Amino acid sequence: DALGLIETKGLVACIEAADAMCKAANVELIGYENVGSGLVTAMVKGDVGAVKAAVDSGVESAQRIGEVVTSLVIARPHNDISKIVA
Amino acid sequence: DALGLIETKGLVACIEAADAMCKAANVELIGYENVGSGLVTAMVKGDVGAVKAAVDSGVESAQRIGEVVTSLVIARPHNDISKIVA
Amino acid sequence: DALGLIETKGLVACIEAADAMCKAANVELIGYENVGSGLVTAMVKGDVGAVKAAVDSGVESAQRIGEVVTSLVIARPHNDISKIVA
Amino acid sequence: DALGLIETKGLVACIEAADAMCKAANVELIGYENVGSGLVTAMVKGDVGAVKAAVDSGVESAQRIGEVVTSLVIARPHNDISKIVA
Amino acid sequence: DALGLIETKGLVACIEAADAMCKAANVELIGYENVGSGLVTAMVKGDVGAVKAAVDSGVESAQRIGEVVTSLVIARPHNDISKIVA
Amino acid sequence: DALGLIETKGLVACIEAADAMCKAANVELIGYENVGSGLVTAMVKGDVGAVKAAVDSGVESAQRIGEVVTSLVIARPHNDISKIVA
Repeated sequence: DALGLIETKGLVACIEAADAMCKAANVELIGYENVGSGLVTAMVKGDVGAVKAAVDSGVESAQRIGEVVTSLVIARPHNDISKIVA
Repeated sequence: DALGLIETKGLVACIEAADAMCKAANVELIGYENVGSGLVTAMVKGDVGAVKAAVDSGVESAQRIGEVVTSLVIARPHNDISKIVA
Repeated sequence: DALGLIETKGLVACIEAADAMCKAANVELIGYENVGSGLVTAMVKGDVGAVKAAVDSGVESAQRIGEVVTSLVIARPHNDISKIVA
Repeated sequence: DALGLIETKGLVACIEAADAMCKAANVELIGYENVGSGLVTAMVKGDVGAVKAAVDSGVESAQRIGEVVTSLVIARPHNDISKIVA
Repeated sequence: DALGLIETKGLVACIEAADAMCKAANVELIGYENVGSGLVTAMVKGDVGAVKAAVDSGVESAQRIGEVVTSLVIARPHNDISKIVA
Repeated sequence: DALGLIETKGLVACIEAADAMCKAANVELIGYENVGSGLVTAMVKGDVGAVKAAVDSGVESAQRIGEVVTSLVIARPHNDISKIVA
């Protein structure tokens, strides 16, 4: 299924992204990951409409308190991707 | 129960955030976490009034000596969140 | 076989690079790797034409949403290299 | 017992902080910790007067050769804190 | 035997350094190592003429695509060094 | 015995520091350590005159090719220190 990602400067603004994502639509939180430099990513999985909706709300609410760096929906990640994230 | 987060540049200013949080109201300290770039987060759990009060005081005193980057209260984190933090 | 690499600032823009690479031609995703400072690299392996094509498309689409820092095709990495990456 | 912390840019200036702290008064060195971005913290434990004295001297001498970012004395850390550091 | 080192911003430009080093003369690739901040180092071992030649070529080609930060040849590293790198 | 430290931006300039230290006087290389942000430290142990001499030469030669951030000789580190480094 689809993949929603919000990447932030700082963990707290990511936790908010994550929280607001899971509340806003039927997505399961996969995890987070940071790549140094303050960059932290929250990743969720769901149907594409559900994921699209989480990321919209995730970004709205994380931006409210912090910096959203990038957000993305991949409606059907190559299988190779889906292996690597989960 | 609710979740209080204070993210700082540097560990020392975080340790102060944490200390002042636990003193200021009935919250238990979950842990800290850094995501590189000097960004360190202190996280506590309690009732929402108790958590709201810790963060107010946590931020007051960490700022006294260092840089508070983000603070947040989530009164009821999606269950998925509560799994990830603890 | 050949080696395609796209290095980005931030994980999300890398995940897109990776996704678009594997879709665009017959390459298998080896992995990713970050070296701090927000720098994350996606690496794939395939025939040189297939790899060249992934990287072209990987870069097109990662840039769409984020910053592509370096991209490279090594058509035949020294064997020592191929040992290190995989 | 009390807690003394000196956070520096760079390890060497921290090692000096630490050395000068333990020489200057009756404190035991707990450890150090870095949170990326060059930020390294030296932490000691002792009575509040002993700890206050180490940090004064720790800071004097680390600054001599490097950058002291934060210093702090917590005379009685919440028990939760004392669990986290040690 | 001697030691050749090329340090880069970013992994990809390092992988090129490495590849071009091993192709250009009779050296075996020891490994790479990053120290955060985007800084990644490729290290090879060989006779001093062979190593000198790799680094010349390693630097030429890594610079072609990325940033070479430092390069070095140590014709006979103190034994202590040779222990630490390998 | 005494402690000599040279901290550099980048590993390569550190390796040179280290090499030139061990050549220049009777010191044993303890190790290196990085604290992110490109900051890498080389640490040696010897008599104070031997250590003083290494660091002088270590710094001369590392600076030749890179950036020496801090250098230090501690002629007799508090015992607590000597425990932590080794």
